[PDB]
Amino acid sequence: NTASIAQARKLVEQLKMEANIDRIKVSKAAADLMAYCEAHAKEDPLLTPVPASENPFR
Amino acid sequence: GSELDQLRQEAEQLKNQIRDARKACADATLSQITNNIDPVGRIQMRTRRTLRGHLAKIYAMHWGTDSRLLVSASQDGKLIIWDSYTTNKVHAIPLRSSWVMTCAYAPSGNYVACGGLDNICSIYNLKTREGNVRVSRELAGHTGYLSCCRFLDDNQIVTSSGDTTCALWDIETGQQTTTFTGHTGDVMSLSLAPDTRLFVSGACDASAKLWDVREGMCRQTFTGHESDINAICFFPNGNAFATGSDDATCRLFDLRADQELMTYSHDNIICGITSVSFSKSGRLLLAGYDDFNCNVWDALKADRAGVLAGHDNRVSCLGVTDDGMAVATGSWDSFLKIWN
Amino acid sequence: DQRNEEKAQREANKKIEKQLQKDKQVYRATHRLLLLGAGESGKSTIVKQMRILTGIFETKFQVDKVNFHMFDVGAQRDERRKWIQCFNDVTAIIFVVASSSYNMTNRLQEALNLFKSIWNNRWLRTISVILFLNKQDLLAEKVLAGKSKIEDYFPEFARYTTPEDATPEPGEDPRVTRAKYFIRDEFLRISTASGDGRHYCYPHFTCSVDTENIRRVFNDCRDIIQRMHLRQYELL
Amino acid sequence: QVQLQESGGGLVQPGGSLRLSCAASGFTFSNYKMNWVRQAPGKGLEWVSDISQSGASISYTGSVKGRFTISRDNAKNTLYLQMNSLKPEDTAVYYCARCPAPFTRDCFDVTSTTYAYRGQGTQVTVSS
Amino acid sequence: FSVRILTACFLSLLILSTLLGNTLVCAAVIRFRHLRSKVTNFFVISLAVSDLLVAVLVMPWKAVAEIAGFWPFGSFCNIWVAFDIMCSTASILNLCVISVDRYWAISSPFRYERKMTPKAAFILISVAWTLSVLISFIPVQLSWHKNCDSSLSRTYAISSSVISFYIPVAIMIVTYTRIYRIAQKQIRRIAALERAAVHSFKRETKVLKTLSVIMGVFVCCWLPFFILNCILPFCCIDSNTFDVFVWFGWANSSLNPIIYAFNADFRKAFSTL
Ligand SMILES: Cc1cccc([C@@H]2CN(C)CCc3c2cc(O)c(O)c3Cl)c1
Repeated sequence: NTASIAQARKLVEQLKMEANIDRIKVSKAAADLMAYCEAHAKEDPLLTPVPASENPFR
Repeated sequence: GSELDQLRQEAEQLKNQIRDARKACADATLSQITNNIDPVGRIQMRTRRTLRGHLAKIYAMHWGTDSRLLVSASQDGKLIIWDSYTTNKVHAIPLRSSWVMTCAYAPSGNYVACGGLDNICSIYNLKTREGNVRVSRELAGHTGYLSCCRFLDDNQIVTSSGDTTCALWDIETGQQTTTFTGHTGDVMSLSLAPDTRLFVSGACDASAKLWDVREGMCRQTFTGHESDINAICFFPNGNAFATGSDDATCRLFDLRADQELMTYSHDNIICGITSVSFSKSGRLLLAGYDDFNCNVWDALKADRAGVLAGHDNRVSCLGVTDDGMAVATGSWDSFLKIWN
Repeated sequence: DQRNEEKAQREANKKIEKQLQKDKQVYRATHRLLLLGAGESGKSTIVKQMRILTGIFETKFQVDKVNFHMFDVGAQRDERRKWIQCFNDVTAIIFVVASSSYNMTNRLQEALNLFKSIWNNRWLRTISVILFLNKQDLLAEKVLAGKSKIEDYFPEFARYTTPEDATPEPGEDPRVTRAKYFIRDEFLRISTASGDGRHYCYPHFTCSVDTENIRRVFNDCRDIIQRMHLRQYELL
Repeated sequence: QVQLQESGGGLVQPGGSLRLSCAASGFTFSNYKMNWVRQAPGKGLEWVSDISQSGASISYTGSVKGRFTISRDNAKNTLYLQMNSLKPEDTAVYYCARCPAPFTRDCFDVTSTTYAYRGQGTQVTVSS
Repeated sequence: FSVRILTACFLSLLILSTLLGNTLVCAAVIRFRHLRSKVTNFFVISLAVSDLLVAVLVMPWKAVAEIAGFWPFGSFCNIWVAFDIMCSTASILNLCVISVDRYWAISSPFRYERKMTPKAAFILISVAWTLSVLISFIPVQLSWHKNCDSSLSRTYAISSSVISFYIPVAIMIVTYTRIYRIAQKQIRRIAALERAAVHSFKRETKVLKTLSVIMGVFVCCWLPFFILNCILPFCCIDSNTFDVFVWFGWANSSLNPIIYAFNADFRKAFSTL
């Protein structure tokens, strides 16, 4: 049964490759996401409706 | 004797190590950080325009890069390119087979893709030197049914197929270049990151894999859901993304922490999600449920911001323009609805 | 300056709208059918006969001025939960199943499970099913010689007798009819278990003969549309 | 992260009693429709049994009707199968499967060796 | 005078329910296009608009006339007479064609779906409308019927009642018995298989009562007036019984929308208001 053992070897090598990586704290990632959302906060017409003066759809 | 059992036990030991590593970098949470900020408030949206050109149910409804035109395909055998500003059908194209399940509008406004149960992907043309549209290039290298397609540049496009194998094509010649495998179930959708260097793919094996286009290997793999992954979308920043599954649960994942962030599940809904995408700023998250509604949530406060009624039948596709000026929805009632 | 941009767009819209209406007329004028089965039950042989003429293998035919496009999926994967939702608007599903392959590996139970999963579907709940009973001559050959016994694979078969409203063909032993009607009313029971008041089922005994069969599916689509029209008006 | 395990198995003479316990982890056990499916060496997969969302509906195949009994339990999130008077033809490998979608009765896990909710399995074989 | 003051109340409540329901149904069919995308709905929406026409323009005049006993502002009541019938027979005609299309939708659905086009529905509606109009306006407008609570000449009223009532009710009876026979056949066919699979009359009476309620009201509330339309020319009961009979004949058309508009999806369309 070469197929099963080959699939198992490929899976364990993929897991070994996935295990060799670093991470970061979740609070820093959340803070960066909030910083990005605030930096792009005033450019979201869907967030706050814009007047019909410049709206092309309305 | 039987070293495959030893391989399996060391694989599960590596899995336990990965779980411990993910638990190590999770001292804090997200719901405690999003506090002290103002909520989005009860936003009320009104449907702006409706399109009546289709016979059967719409399935893909891919938007356009110029933020004015759009494309749509249904199970009737027609591909319709619409103008949203004047409510006019720009183009109508008859297809080879009736069944279609995805489109891919090129970022140059020159090409458009299709695909369905025919295991082939057609690429048409829009800069008509003779006026009429014609099939410009066919791609047939997969056995399973096509699920989604997203153009990368003017001469290559990555597709996902039902045979647990996705590929990158080279339509300039007619042969594929890179092949991504690893999923056990058929891959359901994919989403290209704004970096144009890597993309996320979601399948039915309750997983989501981050592939590199130029390398061909799998960088990260997330398994947080418990059912099929129907839709997957990427955050506009490039460090997170969202996924909508078939168990009334949508989840926000990130790439740096290699673990889920927060789930937008609710008690009163039991139906499934079919399409989900982000907004211009990512503060709002729109998801198309299966109970004939569309729920927009606050991506930070984990609370419902608005509910969109309308289509009597199930909504199958949802899209947001690049500039974030309006939203478009497509359901199984032959109706395309553009909201503002 | 928007004079030229408006008139060309308007005339293009009008032309393509007239064309799509003319083609929608034809689309409404025809019908669609989806053929499937448990596998190895003779799909090639029946498509040689039923159609009388690459995942989606399609065959278009016409009888009495109404057209039918039969779609086959004999070039797809094994999992059938994601792609099967595309066939929501199809009016009929021809479920061809073998009735003598119960021993060679409980294929009857597989077909029954497939029928039960299709019948209780969220989106396929409004789609009637046409049912064929293939290889009846093989049933007769296997019960007469003594190749196998249904009682081993179905304990309740011992407490079942042939109904009186049956149509036994002359010159046929009662055991063939007993087994065939047992399969038939097992299918009918697993169909009528749930019920909706929206769709139904129709059994048939064919594919044992190589004669004409297009009349059966024609009459089935006809009275299915008749029943759905009766249900629409609440007069049913 | 979905995960399934099962306890049971042995080489017992024909005419005994065997108990298998399938345990699940990574999802709400009180919402789905568990089922057991087996396959024999040299044959394909054969649907064996299923348990509904609550336990009111019970369905067995023809070959096992009135002999082998099943029962779920949401407290331990485990489902128990009981082989009583094991026939010499039950020398097969068993798997405890789960339907892909909740609240729906459409369940087919007999697919050929590719599934995301089928456990490791257990090789039950009678003695001589 | 307790009887006098409540007759106005009763008739005004009747016409109020009539008009409110008719405006509700036409607003429901004009608000959304998802229901109007089916050719079969054109006949019923034309029926509703014609019933609105008979409700708004002719009935209140007779109502205010009888409550006082006179005809205030009497200079065009004869001209009004055509109005009072121009819709009426039209409504009846609508009913009949309704039945007939259902026949085409049951006997041979294939030929019906292949031949009947949205243009044919408009053609039939136009034919019914012009057959009502030409038989209503042209005769009475010139000289052909000679305090305007007048009589009907023998030369026109009998044949007008024959054409407007007898032939449509006869063809409706024929089509209804035919569809009842075919429904009994289908019920026997499905019940045989049901009884064979489980190993009846409770289902076979529903179709009977359903064809009885849709047709029985029409005859039950349109036959006395139309049959008295023959005795009075050559009579001889009273001048009031004819009035109550035409009142019942108008109440029939007032109430028929509750029967001919209550399908399930359109009931939801009513519910979303
Ligand atoms: C002036 C006058 C005199 C007697 C009766 C009537 C009624 C009018 N209302 C009731 C409509 C019904 C109708 C009538 C007369 C007809 O000849 C006719 O064919 C119809 Cl349908 C009108």
